[PDB]
Amino acid sequence: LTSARSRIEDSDYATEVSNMSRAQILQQAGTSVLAQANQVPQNVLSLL
Amino acid sequence: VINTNSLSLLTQNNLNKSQSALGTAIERLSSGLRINSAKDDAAGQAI
Repeated sequence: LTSARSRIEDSDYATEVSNMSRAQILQQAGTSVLAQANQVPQNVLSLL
Repeated sequence: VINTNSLSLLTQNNLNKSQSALGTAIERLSSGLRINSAKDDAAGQAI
């Protein structure tokens, strides 16, 4: 029963690490992208 | 001559299109995916 519960309950180190890595990459991207997105209307006005 | 700035009307064409490419690239990077709506690739979306 202990083995069965462990298998049903525990999580996979590898899968979860991969997901964490992907999400971190996404976070970096999105942060930079938002910065630039704000910058873009700013240069629109600047050129105004 | 005086009345109409056909040249400026022509220039206006160039900003949007490029901006549409800009937005496509921006959203692609933010999502992390090439295909973000079936418009871009229906077949890939389904697959």
